Amino acid sequence: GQLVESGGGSVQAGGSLRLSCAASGIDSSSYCMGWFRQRPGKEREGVARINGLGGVKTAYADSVKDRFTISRDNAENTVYLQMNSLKPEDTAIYYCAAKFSPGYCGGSWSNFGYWGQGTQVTVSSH
Amino acid sequence: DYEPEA
Repeated sequence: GQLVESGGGSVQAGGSLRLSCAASGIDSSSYCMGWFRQRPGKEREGVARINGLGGVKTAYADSVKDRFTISRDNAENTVYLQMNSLKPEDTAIYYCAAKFSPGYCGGSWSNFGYWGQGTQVTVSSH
Repeated sequence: DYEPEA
């Protein structure tokens, strides 16, 4: 079980970035997959999650609802975070994560077990 | 398909 984020970069307020999370070892279509972030000098917090067992339902932190979309491409064993309407406040290291076992997320950010190394997302204003 | 909320 290994997760690797890519797609990070340094963009301008109002813009978009699409992060990818490539899973290895585990089959991400089976697992509750999530994105978390650690904003500068802040503790890690949940951002989005999508059910396992081939589910399509998702949940979001209030701060990102309607701006960010998590999705999974089961044929690529890859999870995406489409980040639109970016704000400087979204600047953070973003981490991909999976719960320990195939199944549904169960309505919580708890019990995430596999973590990527993270990818930097910087959003700047004038 | 009765998937629970995530």
